[PDB]
Amino acid sequence: MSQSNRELVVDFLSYKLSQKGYSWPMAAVKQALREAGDEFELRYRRAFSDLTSQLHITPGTAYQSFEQVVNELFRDGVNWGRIVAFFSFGGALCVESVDKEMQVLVSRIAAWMATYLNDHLEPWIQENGGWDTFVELYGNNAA
Amino acid sequence: MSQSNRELVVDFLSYKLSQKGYSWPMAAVKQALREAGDEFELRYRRAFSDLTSQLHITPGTAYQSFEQVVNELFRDGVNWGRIVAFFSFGGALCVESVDKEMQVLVSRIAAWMATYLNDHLEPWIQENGGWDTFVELYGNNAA
Repeated sequence: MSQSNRELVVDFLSYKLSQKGYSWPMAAVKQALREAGDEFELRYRRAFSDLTSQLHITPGTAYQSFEQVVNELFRDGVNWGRIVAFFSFGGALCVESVDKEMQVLVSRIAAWMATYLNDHLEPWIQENGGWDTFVELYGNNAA
Repeated sequence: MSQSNRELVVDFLSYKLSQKGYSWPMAAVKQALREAGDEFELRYRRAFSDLTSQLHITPGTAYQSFEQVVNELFRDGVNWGRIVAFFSFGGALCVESVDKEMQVLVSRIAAWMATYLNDHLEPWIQENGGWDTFVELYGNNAA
């Protein structure tokens, strides 16, 4: 419970943050869950479209919001099938969430740079031949 | 300027978001800048410690903050060496920024799950043999 489930989730969230190339018995238990993780996500290629847009992970949402949802999963009752789901869903949320929060951060910071150029540096950049000049110098290497 | 620098940054920010394995003439110009990007970051292994802690990318900072810094780079005046820097620095900021903003999001969401277990599911999970039971069933595959 304390540091057995905590350790489970961490593993599953990692493996799932792997699979779709991004950053990041017992050990037996972990693998066994991975497989059922894939076996379920495979069977349901509904692009998990449900949340691939809905919650998307509100920038600093509330656990009560999360809990409020999952409850629906488990409404009827509880079984293992319904549990891997919880897991599979958890990752799918962690994947979007990040992938969708990373692309924006990058954007934000991308703007910041492009701007700083067109505003301060294009003047000077232009007065000196331009990017053709750069490449004339810094091209091929330093040597 | 408009869609020439914009296109430059995007490329450099991408290549730099590559290098350190994460998500994501002219074409000549892009490569030439990449190299000088590496050649500079190589020469200065100061872990770019300067910002690997300072600005770290405040959760929703202000461009005026950014601009306020870079200005210091360019204070004395302007040259190409000082420009790749601006670029190199830009990426280094984009790398931390994300890498540091991703690890947290993951955390936040990791907690949420581990909790939901110890709170709602450990009761039921325990009453049924436990994770040893899971693996008894969902182990090896479905077949």
